[PDB]
Amino acid sequence: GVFEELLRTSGIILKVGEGQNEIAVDQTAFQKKLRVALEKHPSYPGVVNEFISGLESHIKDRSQFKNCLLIKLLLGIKILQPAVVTLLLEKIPEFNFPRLIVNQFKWLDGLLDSQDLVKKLMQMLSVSPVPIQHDIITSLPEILEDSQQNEVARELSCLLKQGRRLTVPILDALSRLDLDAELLAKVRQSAMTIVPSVKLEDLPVVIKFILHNVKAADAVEVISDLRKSLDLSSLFDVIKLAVRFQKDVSEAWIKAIENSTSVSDHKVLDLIVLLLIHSTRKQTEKVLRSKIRLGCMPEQLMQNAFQNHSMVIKDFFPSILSLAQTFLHSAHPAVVSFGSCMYKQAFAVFDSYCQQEVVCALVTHVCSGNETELDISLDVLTDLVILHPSLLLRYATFVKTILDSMQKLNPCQIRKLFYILSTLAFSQRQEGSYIQ
Amino acid sequence: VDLGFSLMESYEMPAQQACKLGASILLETFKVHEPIRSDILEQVLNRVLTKAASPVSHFIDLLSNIVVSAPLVLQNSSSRVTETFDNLSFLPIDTVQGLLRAVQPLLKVSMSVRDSLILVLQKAIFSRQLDARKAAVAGFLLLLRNFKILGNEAFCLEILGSLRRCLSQQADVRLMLYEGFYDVLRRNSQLASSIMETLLSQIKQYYLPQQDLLPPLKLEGCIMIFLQEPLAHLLCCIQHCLAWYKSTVGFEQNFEEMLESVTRRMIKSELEDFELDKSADFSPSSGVGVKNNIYAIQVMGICEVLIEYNFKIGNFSKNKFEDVLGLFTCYNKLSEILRSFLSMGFVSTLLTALFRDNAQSHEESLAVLRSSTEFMRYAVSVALQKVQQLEEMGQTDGPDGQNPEKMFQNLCKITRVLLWRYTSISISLLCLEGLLRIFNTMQQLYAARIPQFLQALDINVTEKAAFQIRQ
Repeated sequence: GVFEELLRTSGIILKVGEGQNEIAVDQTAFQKKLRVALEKHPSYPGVVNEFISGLESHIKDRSQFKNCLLIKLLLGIKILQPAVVTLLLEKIPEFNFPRLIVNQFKWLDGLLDSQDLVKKLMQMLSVSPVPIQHDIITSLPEILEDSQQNEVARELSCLLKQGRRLTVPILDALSRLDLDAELLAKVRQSAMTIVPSVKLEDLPVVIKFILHNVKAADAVEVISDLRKSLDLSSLFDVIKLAVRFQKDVSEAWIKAIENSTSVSDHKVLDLIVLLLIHSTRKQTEKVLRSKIRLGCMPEQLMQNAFQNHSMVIKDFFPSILSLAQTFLHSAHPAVVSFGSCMYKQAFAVFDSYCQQEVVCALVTHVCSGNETELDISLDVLTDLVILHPSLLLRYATFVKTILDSMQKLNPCQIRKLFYILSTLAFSQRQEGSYIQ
Repeated sequence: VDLGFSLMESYEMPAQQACKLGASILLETFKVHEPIRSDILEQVLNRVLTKAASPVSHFIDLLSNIVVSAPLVLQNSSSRVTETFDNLSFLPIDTVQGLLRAVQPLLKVSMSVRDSLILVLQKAIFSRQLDARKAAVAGFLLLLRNFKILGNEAFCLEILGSLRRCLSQQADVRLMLYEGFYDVLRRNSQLASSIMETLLSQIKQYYLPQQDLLPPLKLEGCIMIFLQEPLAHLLCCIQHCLAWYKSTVGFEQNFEEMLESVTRRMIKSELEDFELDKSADFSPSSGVGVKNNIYAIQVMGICEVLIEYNFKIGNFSKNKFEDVLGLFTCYNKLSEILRSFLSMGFVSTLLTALFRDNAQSHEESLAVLRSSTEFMRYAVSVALQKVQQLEEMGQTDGPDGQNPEKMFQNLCKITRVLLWRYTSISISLLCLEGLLRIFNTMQQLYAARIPQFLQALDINVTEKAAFQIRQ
C-alpha cells in the first residue's frame, strides 16, 4: 500500500501486530524524518488525498490502531490536520475507549479552528452519557486555548443550570480553569443556590469550590447565608484545608458569627468551627467565652453535640483540654458548669491515652489552686464514680498517688477524698487488694 | 530554642530588632549545638511551609543562612523538601526565588529532587492560570541558570524547547522572561546560538521586511484593548544580546541589517507616518485614545533603544550623532504631546562624554550633541530617575542592575561628573537635586561602604567630610 510503503520509507517503521515502531529514540526525530519524507513524497499533489485513503487503511485495521496506542506525530501534519479531527469525530460515537483519545487530544498541538472543536465537543456531550460527558468535561480545560474562555464559561453555566448529575465535574472544571470577573458573581450565586439541594457525595467538593474562589467582603453575607443553608444539611477535611489556607475566611466566619448568631440562637457546626478556629490570634476563643458569659451556647445542647459528633472529639485532642482549662477559671456559674460537663464528656472519649491525660489534668487541677476549683473537682470525681467506677479503676494509681500527698484541706474535702478511695477500693474488691 | 522561635511570631522599630535577635539566636544555637542540627532543620522547614498567610521572607533568609553553613545537613533531612515543593505555587510573593537559591545545593547533588522539581515545573507551565504561571517560569529561569551546560546537552536542548513553548503567554510573563534570557545567555554558550535563533524568529513576525514605506514597525498588530507585546523591552533585550555576542567573539547579519534599515527609515520619518500625527488625535478614557497611548509609550521606548544602539556603534562620527539628534527630536516632539530603558554604564559613559569631554581627537562630534540643551536636560533627568528608583526600591531595571558592586562603581562615577559640573559654573539645581539623592540613598543603603566612597572623590572619615562641607 501507499501508506505502508511511506511509513517504512523513512521516519518510523510500522511493525505489524505487536511490534513496536522502528524509529530513533527521540520525539522530534520522528517529526524530522517521517514528516520530511512525506513532504518529499508530496510532489504528486493529487495523491495526498489518496494517501488519506491509505491513512484510512491504518484506521481500518483494529490491530494497527491498537499498535498505534506515533499517533500524535502522524497527526501533527498541518496538511492532514482536519483528517485526524474527522477520524476522531467519526470514531467517537462508534466507541475507557474514548479516554485514550481524549488524553491524546488534551493538551495537544493547537489549531486555528478551536471554535469548531469546541462546538463539536458540545454537540457530542449533548448526546453523550454521564461518564463520557464527565471525561470530556475534564479534558475541556486542557483542550481550550483560554482565548474563548468566556463562551465556554457561559455554556458550562447553562449546562450546570440543567444537568443534575454533571454539576460536580462541571463545577470542578470551572474552579480549575480561569474565568472572567463578571461571571464570578453568577458562578458564586449558582453554587450557593444548589447548596441545600446538593447531593451528599459532591457536597465537600462544592463547598471547597464556593469557599476557594471568592475572597471579597460580600462573602461575609454569604457566610450568613451559609449560617442557614449549611445548617439544613445537618469528610470535613476540605473545610479545614480551606480555613488553613485562608485566614480571611477565618475573619469572615468570625464576623459572621459575631453579627448574625447573636440573635439567631446557634448550631452544633458553629461550635465545631469555633473549636477548629481556636485550634488553628486566638480571638475566637475570647469571643466564644464572652458569648458563653452572656448566656449563649447552653451546655445541654453541648452534651448532645459531643455525644453525636464522635469524629470531632476523635479528630484532635488538645482543643478539649484548652477549652476545659479556659472554662475552669470562669467567674460565672454557667462557665464553670460548662467546663465541668465538658470534662465529664471528655472522660467518655474512647482514646485510652487521651482518657488518662484528661484524668491527669483533672488531678492536676485538684492538686492546687482556689478551693472552689478543688470542690468542683471532687464533685466531678464523685459524679464519675457514680457513673462508672471500672473505667476510673484503670488509672487508679495516679489517684492513689495524689491522695497520698494530701497535705491539708478542709475536713469535708478529706471526707470526700477518703470516700472516693474507699468506694473505688471496695467496689473494685476483685482487683482492689493493692489499695486497701 | 523555644524562646527564639516564639520571638518570630511575636514580632509578626523594636519589632525588627526582636526579629533580628531571634535570627541571631537561631544561627548561634545551630552553630553551637552539634547534635541538635536535625531538630532545628525540621522545625524551621515545617514552619516555613506551614501557611502563606503573611510575608515570611525573613524565614527564607534564615533558611539560606542556616543551610549555607552546613552543606551536608540538608541531605540527611531530605524527602521533606518535596512535600514543600508540592504546593509552592500557592502564595508566591517572590519568596520562591529565595527558597530555590537556598536549596540549590540540595538540588545539584541529588537527582530525585531534580526529577520532582522538574515534575512540578511541568505541572506549572501547562497550568491555565497566570498567577501560578509567573512563579513557574520565574523558578524555571533559576533552574536553567543553576546548572552549567559546559562539557546533558540533549537535556538542555529539550528543557530550552520547553521554555520556548512558553512564548505564547500573557503580557507580564513575556515582559519578565527577557531578563532571565539575558542572564542564561551570559551563563552559557550553545544556548546563545539557539536562543538567538528563537529571538530572530520572534522579531521576524513584527519586522515587516521591505523598503520605501513609513512606520517599519507593525505596531497595530499588538493593539489588544490590553497590551500583550512589550516591543521596547524586546528590542532592548535583542540589543544587549547582540552586543554580548560581538563582545564574546548568518543571523547576526540579518539582525544588523534590520536594525540599520529601521533606524534609517526612522530618521526619514515623521508623525504623519504614524497613526498619531499631532494636535487632537487621542484623549484619555477613550477607546481609540487609550489605544494610541500604548503606541505612544511603546515608540518612545523604541526611540530610546535606538539612540542607545546608535551611540554604541557610532564610534565618534558626526553623521551618527546627527542621526541620534534626529531620533531625539522625534522623541521630544512626541513627548510634548503628553521610566526609561537605558543602562547604568551607558548613562555614565554619556554623562562623562558630554561634561569634561576634553579631547582634540573629537572632530566636534560632541559639539553637535552639546548644542541641544534638551538633550542635556534629558541626560541628567534619566540619571535622577534611576537614582530615585535605587532609593525607593532594592535595585533598578536594565542589565546588571542587581550586582551591588557595579551599582556602587556607577554611582561613584556619576557623582564626580555632577560635582564637577556644578563647581565649574536650569541645569545646576537639577545637579544639586541629584547630589542630594545620591547622598541620602548611599546613607540609607550602603552603610559599611561609606569610607571608600569618600576616598573616591579625592583614613579618617571626619577629615574628608569636613573637606566636602568646606566645599
